[PDB]
Amino acid sequence: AGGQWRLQQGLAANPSGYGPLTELPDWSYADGRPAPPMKGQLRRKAERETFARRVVLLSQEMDAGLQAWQLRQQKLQEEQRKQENA
Amino acid sequence: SSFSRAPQQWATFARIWYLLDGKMQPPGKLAAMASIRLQGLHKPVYHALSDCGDHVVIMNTRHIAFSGNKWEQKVYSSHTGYPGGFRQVTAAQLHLRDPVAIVKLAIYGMLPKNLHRRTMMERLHLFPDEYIPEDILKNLVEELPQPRKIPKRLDEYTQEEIDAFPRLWTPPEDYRL
Amino acid sequence: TARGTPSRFLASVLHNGLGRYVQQLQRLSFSVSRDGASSRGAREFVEREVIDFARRNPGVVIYVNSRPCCVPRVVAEYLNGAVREESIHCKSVEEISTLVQKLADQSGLDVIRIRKPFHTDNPSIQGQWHPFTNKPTTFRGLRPREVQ
Amino acid sequence: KFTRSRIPEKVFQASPEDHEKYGGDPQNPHKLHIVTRIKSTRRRPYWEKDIIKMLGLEKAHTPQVHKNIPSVNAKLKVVKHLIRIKPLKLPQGLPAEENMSNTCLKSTGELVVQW
Amino acid sequence: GYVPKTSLSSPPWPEVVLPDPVEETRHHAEVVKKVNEMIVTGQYGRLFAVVHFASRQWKVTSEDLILIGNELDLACGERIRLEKVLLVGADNFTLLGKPLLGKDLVRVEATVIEKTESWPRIIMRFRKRKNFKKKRIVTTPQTVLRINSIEIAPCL
Amino acid sequence: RRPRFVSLRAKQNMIRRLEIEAENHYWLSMPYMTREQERGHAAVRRREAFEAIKAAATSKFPPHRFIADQLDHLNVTKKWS
Amino acid sequence: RRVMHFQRQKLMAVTEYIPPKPAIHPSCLP
RNA sequence: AUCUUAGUUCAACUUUAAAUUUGCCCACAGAACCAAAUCCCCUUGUAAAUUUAACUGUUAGUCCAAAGAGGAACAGCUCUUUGGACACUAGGAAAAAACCUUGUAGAGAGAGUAAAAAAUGAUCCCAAACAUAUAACUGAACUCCUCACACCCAAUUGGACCAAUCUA
RNA sequence: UCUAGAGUCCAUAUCAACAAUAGGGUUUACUGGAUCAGGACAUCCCGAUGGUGCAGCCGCUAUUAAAGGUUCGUUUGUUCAACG
RNA sequence: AGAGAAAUAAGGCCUACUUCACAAAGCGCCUUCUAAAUGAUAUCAUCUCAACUUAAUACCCACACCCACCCAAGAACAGGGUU
Ligand SMILES: [Mg+2]
Ligand SMILES: [Mg+2]
Ligand SMILES: [Mg+2]
Ligand SMILES: [Zn+2]
Repeated sequence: AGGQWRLQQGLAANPSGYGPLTELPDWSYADGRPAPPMKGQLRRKAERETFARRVVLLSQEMDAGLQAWQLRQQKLQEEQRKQENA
Repeated sequence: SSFSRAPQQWATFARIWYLLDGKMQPPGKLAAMASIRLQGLHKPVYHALSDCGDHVVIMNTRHIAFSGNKWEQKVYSSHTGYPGGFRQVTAAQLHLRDPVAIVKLAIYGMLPKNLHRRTMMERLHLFPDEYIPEDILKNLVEELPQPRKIPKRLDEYTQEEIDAFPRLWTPPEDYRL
Repeated sequence: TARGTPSRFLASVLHNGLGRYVQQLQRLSFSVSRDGASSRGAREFVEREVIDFARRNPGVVIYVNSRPCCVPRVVAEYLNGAVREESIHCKSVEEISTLVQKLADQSGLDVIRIRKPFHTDNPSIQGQWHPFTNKPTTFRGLRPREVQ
Repeated sequence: KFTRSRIPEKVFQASPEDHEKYGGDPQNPHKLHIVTRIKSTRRRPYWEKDIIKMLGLEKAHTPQVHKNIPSVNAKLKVVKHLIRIKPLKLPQGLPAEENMSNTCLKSTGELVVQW
Repeated sequence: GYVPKTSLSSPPWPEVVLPDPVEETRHHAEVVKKVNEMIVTGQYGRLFAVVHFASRQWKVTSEDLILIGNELDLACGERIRLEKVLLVGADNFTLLGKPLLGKDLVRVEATVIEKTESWPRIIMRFRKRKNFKKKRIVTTPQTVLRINSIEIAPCL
Repeated sequence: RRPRFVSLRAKQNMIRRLEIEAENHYWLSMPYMTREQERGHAAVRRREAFEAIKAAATSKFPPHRFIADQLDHLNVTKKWS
Repeated sequence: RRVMHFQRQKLMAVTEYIPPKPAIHPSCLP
C-alpha cells in the first residue's frame, strides 16, 4: 500500500484505478481475435467522454463570455465618440 | 518435492523444538519470541484451527534482567478465594520463591486468551539454570538469538579496544590520581 | 445457510476440458399438456424453440410427450448420473428458453457451497513448505548445545 | 450562537512565497477547477450539504470540473474544508470532436488524449 | 567527521553499499542470458502463473480449475487466452512483470467447462423493536475456467 | 477520564488536512474573470436547461391504449388440437 | 479548569508553540 | 386555543395525483435615531419551487458546541435561541443512541484510504510487555476494481405481487 | 500552606485567627435488634521509631503497623443520650 | 532475659466433677511454635531515589474387593473390622 508513493510518481493511488491492469482486455479468443469489451471499460469510456465534453463546453463558454465583454466595451467606449462630433 | 502424500503432510505440519537462552534477557522479549513460536505465528502455513504450535525451551530463566527498578516495583497479585487471601508480592520475592514464574507469567499474558492457551503452555519448558534433561536436549533443532545484546563490562575489554578509544581529558599532575 | 447445508469441493466430471470438452447434459424430457393453461409457455417453446435447441446441441437427446395432462416439467439427465427436475408450469417462453439453456450449460454436480474457488492437483512446483526450508544446517549436523 | 462564517478576503491573497510553492502564476490564471470531496457532508450544517449537492460533489472522491469564476468560488469558499481543488492542466489543448472518446485524466490533473 | 566509537555514533544497521552499476548491468545481462538459454533448451518443468482476471489474481498452473463469479459470454468449451500475467515461474527461474509480462513472453490458455448459478445465498436484515424484518434470496451466476497450458517463449 | 491525551497520529492527520485546505486557499485567490466580466455568459444555457425542465414537467399524460393489447389476453386459452 | 471538546484539544495540540532551535548549544560555545 | 398540558381542532411538516414557471445559493446597493451574524436580490452552480385536488400521521423529545436568562460564575439544575447528531447504515474512542469517520444498500477467498496508540478508602492489583534496526504499514457497508441492481428509518402515505377457500 | 498573634525570653512544644489548596453536604418555612459478619485505615489497644518543655513509667504530639481484639448493665426507642 | 497464674480464641478428650450412663456433653481436663560504618558528585562533611557494608515445619500418601454381619464410620453412597 503505497498510495503516497504512487501519487508522488504520477500514478493512480489505487492500482485498480487507471493502468494496464484495469483497462487492457482481460482476454482474447484462442485464435487471436479480440473479445467484446468488458462492461466496466465501456462505462469508464462513457464517463471520461462526458468529462471531456463538459470540459470543452465550460471552456468555450468562458472564452465566449470574454469575447462578449470585449464587444460590449468596444460598443460602449467607442459609440460615445459618435456623440463627440457635429 | 515429490514426497508421497502422507510423508509430505507429516513434514509440513511437524513440530520443532526451539531453544532460547535467557541470560540477562528481559522477560518481556523472551515472552514475545516464545509467544510467536508457541502460537504458530512463525509458520507460513499457520492457522488458528490447525494446531501448528511448536515447542520452546527457555533455560537460564533464573538469570533474567528486568529493566529499571522493576524488581522493586512490579507486583504480582493472587487471591486464594478465601477471605483475606489477597497476596501481593514484588518481583524479587516471586523470583526467589519460584525462579521460573516471572517468565511463565509473561508468556501467559502475551498468549491469546482462549481455550488453546493451556495447551500451548504445555509446550513451554522453563528450566531455571543451565541444566536441561537429556530427553529434551535430544529434541532441540534451532537456537533462537537473544533479543537483548548483553553489554560487556570493563573486565572483558582487551587493552587493544581500551587504548583505541581516546583519552578525552587531561588531569592536573599535582592532583593525587 | 452454510453450516446448515451440505458442501463440496470444486470439481469436474472426467477432467472435462483437459483432453476435449464434452457436454454433460445428455437427455432432456419435456412434458407438455396439450390443453392445460399452465402448459402455454411450454407449448410455445416446443412449437418455435425446441427444434433450434436440438440443432444447436446434437449430443442431447430431447424427448417430448403430451401425457402429464395438467402440469408440465422438464427432467434433465446428465452423464454422471445426476437427474435434475425443473418446473415450467405458468412460465413464459423467454423463461423456458433461459432455463433450458441453463440446464444445457452446467455439469450435473450438486448446486451447493463450493468451499474453494480454485482447485489444483499440483499446487506446488518448487516443493511445498516444511519447517526446514529456509533453515540452515551446521557442521556434522549438531543440535544446539552439543559437544561431539 | 453558531452561524455561517464570512471568511475575510485577506486570506485569499497569494503571496510571493506561496506562488513558487504551488505550480501557479498570478498572471494568466487557469480556466477550470477539478474538485473532489474528501470529507462527509454529514455532521456539518445544512448550508454545506446543499452547496455540495449543488456542485455535483454528492459522491465521494469522483472528481468533477467547474469554472474558475467568482460566482462559483463564493460557493467553494463555504465548502473549502470538505474538498480538494486542483487546477486542470491542458498541455495538449482541448480535444477535438475526434478524441473526445479517447481522453484520460491523470492524477496530476492533466487531461490528455489516448492515454 | 570522526567520532570515537560508542553505542550511538553509528546506527545499529550495517552500511550496505550497492555494487557499481557499470558491472552490475553486465552481471544482470549475464544472468538474463543464462535464464534465456534455460528457456530455449526446454530446461524447465511444470509452470505456474499469476494471472489477473475478473478482478482477482489467481495463482494457476496447467490442468487446474478456476471459478469466476461473473458470466463470461462464452459458449461451452471455447478456448480463450488470459492476458495480464503478473508472474510466471518454473522450478529454477521465475519472471516478474512491472506489472505485466509482454504478450509474447507468456501464453496462458483456458477453456470454459461449465456455466451455472451459485448456491442460494440469503440476505436478511433485522432491527429490534422497529418491526424491521426483510429477507431476500440471491443466486449470483458463475463459470468454471479450466487452464489448459502455460507456455513460455525465449524473448528476453 | 473525561480528558484525553491527543496522540501523535491525530496531530499528523490534522496537519494533513490543514495542508490540503491551505492549498485550497491558494487555488481560490486567482479567478479567471471578475464579477462584471462573467455576468450573463451562461444565460443562454440556463434558459434552455430550464425550458427542458418545463417541457418535461408539462408533458405528463396517460399512455395510449391499443386494441392489440386487449385482444392478446384471449391467448390465455390457446390450445393445440 | 473544565475539560475541552476533543477537537478543540487536537487544535490546541497541533498549534502548540515550537521554539527556534539555537544554532549552537551555549554550554559548549559562548 | 381549549374545565386544557395522559386528549382534541387549526396551523407547520410528511405523502400521493395534477397544473404551471420559476425556486434555492448569491456578490454590489440597501435596512436608526437610541459582537457573531440576519434580511433582500442581478448573475453563477443547479432542478427545483409555487399552485390546485385528496387524505391520514407527528407535535410540546435526549445529548454535544455556542450566546443568554434562573440556581454561583455550582450543583450534571428550569427555560429561549443558531447548529449537529440520535430515534437509520457502518468503522473507531474498552464496553458506548448523543464525541470522531461514513451514507443509497447485492456477489468477490481483490485494492487505496478515513477516524483511530499518552505524556511527565472500603470483595481482588488489573491486559502481558517493551528505553534506540531507518516509517512506513494496519484499518470500514467510504472509494476503485469484475459482475448484478427496486432490494438497510418510527408514526404515516404510494405501489407491485400473493398463500388458502367458494362461485362462473 | 505566609508565619503573624500569643505563649514568664522564642512561631514551630501548642492553639494557630482571616484567607488560599484540598476531600465532603444543608428538604422544608414563606429505621433499630438478634445471628453471622466481609472490608478500609483516616489506629482505641497491643507492636516498631523520632522529638519533647516526659530531666523517668505514663503524657504530648509525629511516622509506621490492619495478623488479633475491640465488655456487661438501669432508664428509652428518628434510632441517640445519660448514668453504674 | 526468664519463671508462675488466669482468661479468651482455635483444636481435641471423657480419668475424675457435673447433666447422665455400653455413650453424648460442659460448668471440667489437655495442647498451641528508621539508628549506624566506609565514602564521592561538592577531595573536610554527608546512613546512599551514589557505588558499597550492616538490621513455619507438621498432617495426608498401600491402583484393581464389597455378597453378608458388626462398628467408636455413617443421611444414602462411602470408610474401619470379620484370625
Ligand atoms: Mg436576488
Ligand atoms: Mg457505496
Ligand atoms: Mg447434659
Ligand atoms: Zn558542554
